[PDB]
Amino acid sequence: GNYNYLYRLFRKSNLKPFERDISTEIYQAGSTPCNGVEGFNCYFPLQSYG
Amino acid sequence: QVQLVQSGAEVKKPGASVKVSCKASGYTFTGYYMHWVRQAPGQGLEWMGWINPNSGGTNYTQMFQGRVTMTRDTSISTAYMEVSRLRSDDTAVYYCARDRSWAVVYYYMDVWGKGTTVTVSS
Amino acid sequence: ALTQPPSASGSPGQSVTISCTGTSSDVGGYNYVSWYQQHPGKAPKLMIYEVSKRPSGVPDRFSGSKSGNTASLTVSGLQAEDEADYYCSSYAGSNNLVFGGGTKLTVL
Ligand SMILES: *[C@@H]1O[C@H](CO)[C@@H](O[C@@H]2O[C@H](CO)[C@@H](O)[C@H](O)[C@H]2NC(C)=O)[C@H](O)[C@H]1NC(C)=O
Ligand SMILES: *[C@@H]1O[C@H](CO)[C@@H](O[C@@H]2O[C@H](CO)[C@@H](O)[C@H](O)[C@H]2NC(C)=O)[C@H](O)[C@H]1NC(C)=O
Repeated sequence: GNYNYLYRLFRKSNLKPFERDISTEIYQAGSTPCNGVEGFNCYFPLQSYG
Repeated sequence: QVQLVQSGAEVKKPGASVKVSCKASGYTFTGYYMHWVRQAPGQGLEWMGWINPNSGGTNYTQMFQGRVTMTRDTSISTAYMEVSRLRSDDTAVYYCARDRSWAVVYYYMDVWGKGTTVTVSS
Repeated sequence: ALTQPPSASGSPGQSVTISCTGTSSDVGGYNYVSWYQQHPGKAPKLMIYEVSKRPSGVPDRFSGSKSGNTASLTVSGLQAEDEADYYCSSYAGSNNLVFGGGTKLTVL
């Protein structure tokens, strides 16, 4: 186990110093946006370490 | 080991429900998306949907949205697929599959379970 | 669904091909088309993952590429190891994946 510890994998732009991006807003496809659905395109930004 | 451990075969009364469980092993359970595909013994193969152990989001086809739900269980590194109404048209071997894609949801389905045979009788 | 020819024939050491006639929509411009090799009584494995790419452990005898609307993978120098049916797959828009009907590779 120990899947509690997450880390952000994809973001639209690099962080400012001491930034805290708590939002799990879905990443941008490059194509037309995905207004709240995962899949092919607009993937989920977080990722569990394991 | 990337072998998926899949639950035993189950027989169900028609119209009722059934749940299928696949236990991941060896690989990292978190990011790797897990699809669910059915193969009727007649012919062909069809795709229902996927669950991801990272976020828990679902998606389905139109043929199964509102008729079948899926869920995860990160404690035992397993994901469950639930069917609400086991119709006689749904006698099939249900396969759980992993994608090559690491944390993205491309449909590159590589390693498959040994086959949980689902039988609907009357 | 994706239409597909039902069968193909050959002999060990020959070269044959298989295809599935999907539309220009949902196959041609909508990439990530993949094929799978399925023996009866056992789980299948991905055999071409991209439109033209082989996963690790794939033998060199297998090759495929989309061609306009249709897609096709051909096998040369076959043996008794390839007596299985072959299913193709495409994204087909908005998380609604579809498989083909499946063609059976036969060897004399
Ligand atoms: C995601 O996009 C869909 C498609 O536009 C949205 O559904 C529409 O929502 C508006 C306002 O909520 C309604 O006026 C339309 O009738 C809806 N159309 C359909 C076909 O449902 C949906 O609301 C969006 N969801 C989010 C969370 O942004
Ligand atoms: C799976 O993803 C698809 C792709 O966006 C979703 O389909 C759209 O969903 C919105 C919101 O319900 C609708 O307004 C659109 O009309 C849908 N489009 C199509 C082509 O179906 C679908 O809702 C997602 N399913 C789940 C369970 O999340």
